[PDB]
Amino acid sequence: GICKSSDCIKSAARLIQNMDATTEPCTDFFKYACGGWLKRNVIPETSSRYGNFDILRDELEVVLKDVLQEPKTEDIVAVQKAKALYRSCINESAIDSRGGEPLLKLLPDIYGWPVATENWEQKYGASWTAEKAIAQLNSKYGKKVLINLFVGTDDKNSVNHVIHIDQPRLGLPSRDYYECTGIYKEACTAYVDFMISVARLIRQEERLPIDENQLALEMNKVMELEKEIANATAKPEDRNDPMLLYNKMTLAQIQNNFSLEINGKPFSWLNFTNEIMSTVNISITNEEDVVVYAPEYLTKLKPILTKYSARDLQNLMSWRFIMDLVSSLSRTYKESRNAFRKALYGTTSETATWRRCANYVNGNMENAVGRLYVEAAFAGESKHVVEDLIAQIREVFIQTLDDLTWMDAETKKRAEEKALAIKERIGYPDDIVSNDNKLNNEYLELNYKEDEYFENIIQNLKFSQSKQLKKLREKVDKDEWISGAAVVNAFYSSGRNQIVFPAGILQPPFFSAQQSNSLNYGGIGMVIGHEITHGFDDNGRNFNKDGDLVDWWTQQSASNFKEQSQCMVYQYGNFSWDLAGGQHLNGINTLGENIADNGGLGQAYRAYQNYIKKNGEEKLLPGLDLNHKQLFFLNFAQVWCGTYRPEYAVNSIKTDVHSPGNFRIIGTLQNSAEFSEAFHCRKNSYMNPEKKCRVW
Ligand SMILES: CS(=O)(=O)N[C@@H](CCCCN)C(=O)NC[C@H](CC1(C(=O)N[C@@H](Cc2ccc(O)cc2)C(=O)O)CCCC1)C(=O)O
Ligand SMILES: *[C@@H]1O[C@H](CO)[C@@H](O)[C@H](O)[C@H]1NC(C)=O
Ligand SMILES: *[C@@H]1O[C@H](CO)[C@@H](O)[C@H](O)[C@H]1NC(C)=O
Ligand SMILES: *[C@@H]1O[C@H](CO)[C@@H](O)[C@H](O)[C@H]1NC(C)=O
Ligand SMILES: *[C@@H]1O[C@H](CO)[C@@H](O)[C@H](O)[C@H]1NC(C)=O
Ligand SMILES: [Zn+2]
Repeated sequence: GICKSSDCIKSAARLIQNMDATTEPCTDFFKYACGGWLKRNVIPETSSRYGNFDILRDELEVVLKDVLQEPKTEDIVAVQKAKALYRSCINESAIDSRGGEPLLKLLPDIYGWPVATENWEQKYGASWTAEKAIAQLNSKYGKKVLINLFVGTDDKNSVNHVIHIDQPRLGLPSRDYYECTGIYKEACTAYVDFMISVARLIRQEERLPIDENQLALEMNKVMELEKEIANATAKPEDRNDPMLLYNKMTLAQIQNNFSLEINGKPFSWLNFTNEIMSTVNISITNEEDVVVYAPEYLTKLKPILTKYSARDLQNLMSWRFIMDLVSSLSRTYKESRNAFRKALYGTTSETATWRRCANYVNGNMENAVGRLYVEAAFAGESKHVVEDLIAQIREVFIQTLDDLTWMDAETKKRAEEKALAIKERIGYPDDIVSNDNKLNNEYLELNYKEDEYFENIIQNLKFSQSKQLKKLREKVDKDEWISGAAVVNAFYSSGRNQIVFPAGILQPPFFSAQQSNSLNYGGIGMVIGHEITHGFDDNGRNFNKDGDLVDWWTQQSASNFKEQSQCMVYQYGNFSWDLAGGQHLNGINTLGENIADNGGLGQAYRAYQNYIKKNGEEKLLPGLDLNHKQLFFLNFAQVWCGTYRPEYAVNSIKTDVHSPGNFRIIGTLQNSAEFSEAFHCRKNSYMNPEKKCRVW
């Protein structure tokens, strides 16, 4: 009584080859489920982490290579542009023959780079202002420095767009790096070395005298400046509550309550915002409503920038943009980034060019490329089976509301309302395949030259930013997908109350219409519950059924939610990551994701129980001394088989809101009595602690 189909056999082979049965499931289920895989594999030199997700993504890149590399006589314009963009990206010979000349032509348009200019104060400083300088990088090239001003959705009115003002990203992975001691020292050194390397190459190409001490001087003041900005930014721990983060006020209020003296001139928030919004012929007045997400950061920023000069600021300003462009120039400029890349990611080589390019074209033309990917690699049968699964999971979540003892009736009724209102996106939007006109018009304003790769990417920055700035006065399009189809992930949008499962993730081990149900539920089923539970975690719970930031919790049910979720904070916060140097995981910044991982797996299991009840046991897999309840957990754990480079473990433990894959498995299964039941785990074994956390 065993399944012997071709599809059952591949499932079993993959499961057996990846697992390590000589480990005890109740001592360490990560090694039991993934020991086989870890011993067989080594992280590629071009990868910072490697595992099931990464392999499936590199596989997806191959499909994109196949469909992008050969032009076809039947291609529509939208497709012709993507292939032309791919071909310009992979030429490399054409790119190298241009040296840095594409960058030199661009620097005059961002008020130059003082370290690589001569008499910068007389050329630009005369007609230079913080308002104009920051605005030019924001509105034309989408680079947000010092002050990140962007157009987004209104958290308290998900139909409109509003102007947000938030603290900017930093050159290094996180503010923690700017200690520049111990584990962050090498990264800080490579970063400033990276500055000087680029500054030297530009001056060399401009035939300018090179004063090595003057280079070190200016570029180290840039680091002492970004150190200050970095220390002024808010922690992620202090940005977890969207209610407290949402501070709406007019531009007049901002001028009163958040002034800035920069290079003597008083900063004008009305001149800064109009310098940006004029890029699309839009006028702004002092009565404009603005949402400030980092007011604390703006106040600490006032006495930082009074100290520095227009030159000192612009040296950091342009460096943040040049930082990203050297990779798109000749190999002399590409190489200047090596020591910095290795410090942050551990990688000794750069990803294959065709792999980089396929990803770039997919990231900028995601509907045109999604069309090519689904036509070549996606079934269509799959779309309807997943709808069925999302229906089963959504109901298990509602069903489970009644069993929850820490919520009162009125909060449960409103929790059920939001759940029923969740909008689902499966596979791909049908009109990217059927409506050729709509797709061509998405890219009509774009025109790519094949020998001019650098000019193409600049076009895409301006197009990407111009289209976002134009959204200020228009309503949120509801039909829009939050992700392309050629993506191996899934997403939830609190502003839209929308879960999405692109075609890229609807393949094994996650899902297949031909693999055992125990695997589907433990795979895509757990992912579906995970995305659903995002609408109810420490952040998504603040949004109602329409994407509006509004309290719908009773004082008691809110207080209890915090109480229940504090267990998971301490659990994961007590995990030490050997790869990150024994550092502890940040249980606060990972809470939302561990809630989703724990609720999601719970919802999937109860959906597989409900299925067995209505349908019964399916046949077991060959070569596995495991029943289907144990197969459920095995496949769920094998979704996360992976490992990190030490350099990137240090990076991700600060910047990744997810737990590392190994601790997602252990933390989640430690809180699951059903796992311990399935694997008959002793009490207080490592995988079955008597104290177990639970929110959803
Ligand atoms: C506003 S937003 O929509 O953009 N919010 C993001 C927040 C995180 C961004 C990361 N892109 C979001 O929802 N992201 C999708 C992500 C999907 C899941 C996930 O874990 N995916 C991992 C995949 C991975 C990759 C490499 C590796 O070695 C190990 C694992 C990941 O991406 O790291 C898929 C299974 C459950 C969640 C989620 O739901 O959080
Ligand atoms: C790369 O660009 C050069 C210069 O424009 C051109 O001669 C060459 O044919 C291109 N390569 C390919 C494969 O088309
Ligand atoms: C970092 O910011 C805090 C808050 O303003 C301040 O008290 C502290 O002195 C700053 N640290 C440095 C090194 O400037
Ligand atoms: C902003 O001020 C500058 C003078 O510093 C001026 O040239 C520019 O036109 C102003 N921009 C707007 C949009 O008012
Ligand atoms: C570890 O767990 C204990 C017990 O709840 C808790 O007091 C402590 O804060 C946790 N450690 C971390 C780093 O979260
Ligand atoms: Zn998540």
